[PDB]
Amino acid sequence: TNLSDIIEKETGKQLVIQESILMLPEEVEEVIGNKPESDILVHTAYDESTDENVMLLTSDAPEYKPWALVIQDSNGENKIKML
Amino acid sequence: ENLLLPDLWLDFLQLSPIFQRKLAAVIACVRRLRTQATVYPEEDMCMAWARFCDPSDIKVVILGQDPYHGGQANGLAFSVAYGFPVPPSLRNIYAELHRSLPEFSPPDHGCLDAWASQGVLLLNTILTVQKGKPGSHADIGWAWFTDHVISLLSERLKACVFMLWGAKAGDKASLINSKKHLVLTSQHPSPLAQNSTRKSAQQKFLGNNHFVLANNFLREKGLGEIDWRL
Repeated sequence: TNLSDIIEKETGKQLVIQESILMLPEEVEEVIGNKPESDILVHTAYDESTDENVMLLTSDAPEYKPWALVIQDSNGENKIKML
Repeated sequence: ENLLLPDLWLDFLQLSPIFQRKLAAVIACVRRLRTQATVYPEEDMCMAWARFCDPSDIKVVILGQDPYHGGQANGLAFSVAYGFPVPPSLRNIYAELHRSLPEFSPPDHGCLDAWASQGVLLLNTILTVQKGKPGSHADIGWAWFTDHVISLLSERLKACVFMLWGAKAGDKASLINSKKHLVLTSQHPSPLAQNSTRKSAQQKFLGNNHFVLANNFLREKGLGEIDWRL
């Protein structure tokens, strides 16, 4: 399942992944409130129509197993959804 | 056999025949992989980070992970090629710059060439990626080479700033001489980290003062400071 497809699957918006940032379980847990079992790729796209950052958290390559979805407000606030 | 590096970089790295064989091997590995899929960036661009100044004139080292995987990579860390949107982390880098430098105004592009020519090394630890596959080339041999560049930069430069953003970049602090050099750390500029709790292992990126602290160190060390404006 393409990473692009997941975002549109989950949100209905057609966004291109602009970056995929690797993070360790501890720094992710600081944000999410849940600790991933290993490293996490933070696939993120800006939605300019809403001025929000859309973040798909996935396991590292080559699996890219979906873990969580975060949408960040124009005001800095996070909407978190475990996948 | 082309090692892709500029002569200045070859002269700087003093690569032994052994290390030359190592570099050629990864380069060769990637040529193999390209016959099988699209790989970013182009081979004549994968070493673009080295073509902007004399390596002995490097003043600031900024580590990325691997290149952008959607066609936007230009052979520098964080920068994107002309016409692509400024990515989230870079947008956040521009915010910290705007917050800390009265004379910086975020540009509408993601070309970091003006930094690079001043001796800011924008170095991804992994220099290639397969289209649409972040991390795909993580274990092909790039890490020995960029670890080696990091180590030689530390060894050979009298004084240099290293900006290590996030825990993964932080692992490279073991290669760097913290006595000679200023090692600057914080969370990654990724939008995610912004909502991390108050008591985090690392400080927020927005507020790290990294770009001002770099120029303070450079100034005290009697070196040219970076004009961060783009």
